[PDB]
Amino acid sequence: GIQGLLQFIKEASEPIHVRKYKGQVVAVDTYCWLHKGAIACAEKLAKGEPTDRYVGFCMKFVNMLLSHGIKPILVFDGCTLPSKKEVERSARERRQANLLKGKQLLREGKVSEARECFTRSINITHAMAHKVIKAARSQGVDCLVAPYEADAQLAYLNKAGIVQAIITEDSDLLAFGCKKVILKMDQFGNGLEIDQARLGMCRQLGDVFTEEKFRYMCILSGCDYLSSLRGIGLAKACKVLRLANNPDIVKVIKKIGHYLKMNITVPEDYINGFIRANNTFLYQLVFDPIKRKLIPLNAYEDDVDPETLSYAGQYVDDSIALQIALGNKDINTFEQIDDYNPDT
DNA sequence: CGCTAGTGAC
DNA sequence: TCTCGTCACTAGCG
Ligand SMILES: [Ca+2]
Ligand SMILES: [Mn+2]
Ligand SMILES: [Mn+2]
Ligand SMILES: [Mn+2]
Ligand SMILES: [Mn+2]
Repeated sequence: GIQGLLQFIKEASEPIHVRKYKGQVVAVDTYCWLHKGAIACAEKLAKGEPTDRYVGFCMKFVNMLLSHGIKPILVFDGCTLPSKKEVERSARERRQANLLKGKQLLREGKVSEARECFTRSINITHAMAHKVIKAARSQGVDCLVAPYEADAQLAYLNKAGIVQAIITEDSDLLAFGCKKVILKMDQFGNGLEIDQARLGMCRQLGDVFTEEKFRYMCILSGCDYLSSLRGIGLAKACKVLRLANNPDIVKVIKKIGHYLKMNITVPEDYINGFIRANNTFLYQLVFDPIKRKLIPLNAYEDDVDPETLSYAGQYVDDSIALQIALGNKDINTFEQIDDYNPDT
């Protein structure tokens, strides 16, 4: 998520209701509803007890969307990006640490305070996601597991004209160049739509309303793919790009301290990190549901060597990616767990 | 004065 | 998804 991007571009925000997209197709970032659902039953989950509160929690929103004549497409995360591997394992070890410190020191030492480190160690496994997938398919709702980060898949679905809007709580979707994003949506169906075309309504934004410059801004302000520089946020980065006239972004990144009148020394690794972050936002591997193949988010431009974009995802055979997308193949063990076929 | 980053609570 | 988010504070930079 981008730090307070929603508040920054408020002028481009529009309070709507889901009824706006009646008789239309909308993709859904199911991970948000999954995470929000894994709270009211977090205890029973971490104890090792079969609970399905999060399932009904997601199906609440699903049936809510169905009640307004909308066709939802639930999208899930798949293989972890090669760049976010170490972060994943780190957060994993942190959750293991909380789980370890919340089993003996809080169950015998401070019994009255056990659900402290017992609720801060939650992980959305593929098993839970699949448990949601079954219940969703049982209602005739289409499901699609992304080959990697669901963000890029949703972005594709929106940019390909397959879906009209993207329902999420993650601010990263805006940086991917989505045309329609519905945030902060409650159980009743009231959310905030951000149309890309209306990005020009933001006076504070300046001439940073183009997809490329907006992307550069989101990356420079800090994101999952790259951490922000010290004393750098949305305003200062936006100012950097707004006061920039150079076609080449690299030189601007080098002169960032010169544009902001700040004593900032640019790290050599930060440049490459920026290049990789941008190439990840641009050419992250997604799954085409129509042509049934594994393609990047956008078409490769002239200034990019596709054989160097390993961090943005690695290619697999179309049949394998097809079995991943359907949810039939386990992400970890790479074996078939289901025999679901969309043509039968 | 504004921005950034870090703290405190639901 | 660096509580998950929200906002007031606020310290501290420039
Ligand atoms: Ca300019
Ligand atoms: Mn993120
Ligand atoms: Mn894979
Ligand atoms: Mn995501
Ligand atoms: Mn994201």
